[PDB]
Amino acid sequence: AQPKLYVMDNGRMRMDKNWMIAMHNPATIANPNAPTEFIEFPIYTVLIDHPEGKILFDTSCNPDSMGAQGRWGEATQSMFPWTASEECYLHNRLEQLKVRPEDIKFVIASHLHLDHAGCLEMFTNATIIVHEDEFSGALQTYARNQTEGAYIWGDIDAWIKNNLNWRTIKRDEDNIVLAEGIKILNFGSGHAWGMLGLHVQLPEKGGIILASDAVYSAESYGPPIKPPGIIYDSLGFVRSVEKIKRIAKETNSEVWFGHDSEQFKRFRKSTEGYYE
Amino acid sequence: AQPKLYVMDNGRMRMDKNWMIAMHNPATIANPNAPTEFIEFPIYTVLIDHPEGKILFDTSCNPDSMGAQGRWGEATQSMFPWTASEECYLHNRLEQLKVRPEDIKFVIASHLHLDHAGCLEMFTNATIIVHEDEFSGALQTYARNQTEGAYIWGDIDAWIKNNLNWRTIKRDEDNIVLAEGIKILNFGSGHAWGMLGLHVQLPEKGGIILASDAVYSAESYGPPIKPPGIIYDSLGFVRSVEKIKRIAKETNSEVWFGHDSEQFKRFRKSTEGYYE
Amino acid sequence: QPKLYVMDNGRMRMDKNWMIAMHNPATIANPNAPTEFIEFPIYTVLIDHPEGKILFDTSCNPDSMGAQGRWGEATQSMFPWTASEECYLHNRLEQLKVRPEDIKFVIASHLHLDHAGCLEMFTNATIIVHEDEFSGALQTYARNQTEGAYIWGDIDAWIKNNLNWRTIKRDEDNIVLAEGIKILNFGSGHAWGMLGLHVQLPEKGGIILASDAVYSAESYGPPIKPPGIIYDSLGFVRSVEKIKRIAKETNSEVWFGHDSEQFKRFRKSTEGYYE
Ligand SMILES: [Co+2]
Ligand SMILES: [Co+2]
Ligand SMILES: [Co+2]
Ligand SMILES: [Co+2]
Ligand SMILES: [Co+2]
Ligand SMILES: [Co+2]
Repeated sequence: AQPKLYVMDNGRMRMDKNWMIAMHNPATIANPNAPTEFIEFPIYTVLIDHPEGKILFDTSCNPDSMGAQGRWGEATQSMFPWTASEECYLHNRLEQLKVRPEDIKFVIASHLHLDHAGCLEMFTNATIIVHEDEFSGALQTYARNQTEGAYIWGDIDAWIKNNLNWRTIKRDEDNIVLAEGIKILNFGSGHAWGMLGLHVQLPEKGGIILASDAVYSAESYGPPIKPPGIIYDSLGFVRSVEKIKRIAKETNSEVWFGHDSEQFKRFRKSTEGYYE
Repeated sequence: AQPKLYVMDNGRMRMDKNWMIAMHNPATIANPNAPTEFIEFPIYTVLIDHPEGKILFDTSCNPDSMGAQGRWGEATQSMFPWTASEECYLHNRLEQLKVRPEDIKFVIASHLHLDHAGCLEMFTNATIIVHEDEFSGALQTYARNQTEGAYIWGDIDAWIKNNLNWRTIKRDEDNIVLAEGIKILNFGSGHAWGMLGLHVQLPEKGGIILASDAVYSAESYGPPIKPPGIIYDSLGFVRSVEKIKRIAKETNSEVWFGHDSEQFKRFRKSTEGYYE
Repeated sequence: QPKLYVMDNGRMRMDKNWMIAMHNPATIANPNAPTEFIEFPIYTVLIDHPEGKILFDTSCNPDSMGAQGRWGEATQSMFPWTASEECYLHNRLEQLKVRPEDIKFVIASHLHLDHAGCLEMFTNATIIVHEDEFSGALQTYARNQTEGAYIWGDIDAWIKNNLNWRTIKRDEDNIVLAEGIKILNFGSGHAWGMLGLHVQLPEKGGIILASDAVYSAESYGPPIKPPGIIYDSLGFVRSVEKIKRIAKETNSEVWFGHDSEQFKRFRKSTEGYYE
């Protein structure tokens, strides 16, 4: 048995382009009221069907995110609307691959934002792997009863109700081997409090770095590096992009970005196949 | 549950181009000794993982075909050499999809030539679907202990020893529905004594006709139609190509040829995915 | 100016080794050395200050003990809390004619069962806690841990009651809350993040509320004697040294977390207050 890697399409989000690429079109004396753009980008997840056990990188958005009775706050829904047909929901993408959520051994939470941790609550047999400081930060938003923003109260509530098995990656812990050719990369603070990536070595495809929101897009990645409009730790963000570039070169790996529309079009998706 | 169709690469064969396209390069006064060429073409099989049960179309060549102790006769090996790495063997292609031979419900033997019926002996639980006249003709070769040619004595011997569950399609029987969107096409005599094809209707991809050796290649298909060298029933061969064209037009189906190098290159193979 | 009250919130018992590590080691003459089950006070301190009332610690929740109690049964068997109704914090404050709604700041020295038990009462105050203590306690909650020093049911109630939190940052110290009231950040030691309070009273002078940064006079020494089970042993020692330094530089008295003999000497809220 050999691994197969799947890219699952979990719909699309839109938002002010400045969130993705800070100051992408600044006002000038000639164009003082420069309008921004409302860009569309993909939300996706990666399943590695590995002989040692199934590994899921990220979990997309909860199906109960949007709408008047949705878990996401109304301002959040207005600034980051998520559009997804039933087929796009992670539970349906998995069902079409005949993969039971009960058979997922590990889930890597790159971070705990609304569009990456939305379906953690499905995976009650998995070890949920997360950066310790990201876990702390998200839990504080919950304890403070925050109803708006990128950390979703109702999602966190469900994680606790469902008694998930958590494994926290310590801030000083890196290059954590989970299975043959599967290694967690600890990027630390930058985009959020604590970012994790994944390096996957496939027999045929070779090396892949799942960067998630440590690098939103090829435009972010550069050079030159272009940071996002809201950033927790700007210096850490730059260091993390530099680290990813270094690992990519040393290991001859492709870097898969968090939300790059053009790159995502190129992926073979789970409705067509997989990477071996 | 939805069907997934897989194209499995079972290696390459070479042979005189005149076998594929009769009289492709006739001698002339200026070129009286016109040399032929030794072309290479693919051997492949198709698995339809259908919710009603797995269906296999053709079975490629037996792994014990070639070599001094192989089942194929010496002269046959010299004229139709098959080259295949271990990974190309059908049992290995199926195992990499986690499909056991015992899981196959139907095998369609398009005909009983060495490169389509080579692995029937693996499928001891399946119903083996074959044209009655093709079955009769192959069995007579066996009874005559024929050691050379396209019908392999050792393969046939193994089918009998393994007591396969044959269903013969009668010469006047056509359009045999096996499962939702899976229909057997009876082309009758032409390339061989009795040729079967399959029409597959997939939700997304639409209609596919699996022609096997009723149409070797796009060059065979034309227009103009170009018949193969060595042909059992030349009138039936033409009738069958015209039947395939008619069905393809009426159902808006793509025709997948038996041995077309360029078409085969375009297929998504089982190492990369499937058609839905 | 301000009045300071010491409120008696009952008594707890536990293995002495929890308080003083290796207090009575086995020897060849005494290979099966027995320990003892010591008793100590749980208490809280109210400072009635003109700029707003400040409460240091909150004792145990009235619903802690019993078959239906919030504390886990192993926890109740190892750290049993005994308290009459009049010992409950809500009753101690009622006797002082202080409304819980009138507490401006509550200082959570840390989030252990016997200090954070009644945070949920104070839905109008700012609850002040070390950021790393808050994080740690919240992780135990998210993991649904029902035994130990961090009480799942208490935490559940802080969240359900929508308390107003102010986290003291890891590198933040000497935080003036009011004239003569300063938060002392001791950091990691006994727990993930310990806070103390320096109180300057007009007549009594300086008081340092150490809570569990220093359990007792025997802990404080010299020589310093650390507790059994300790988060950060180096930090624990550094914090005791810090307290000794501040006490000497400010001429302040150090009030320990759980010292039976010291607690007996305090003027209790039922008799009067400090000025
Ligand atoms: Co993000
Ligand atoms: Co994102
Ligand atoms: Co043939
Ligand atoms: Co053939
Ligand atoms: Co304590
Ligand atoms: Co204590």
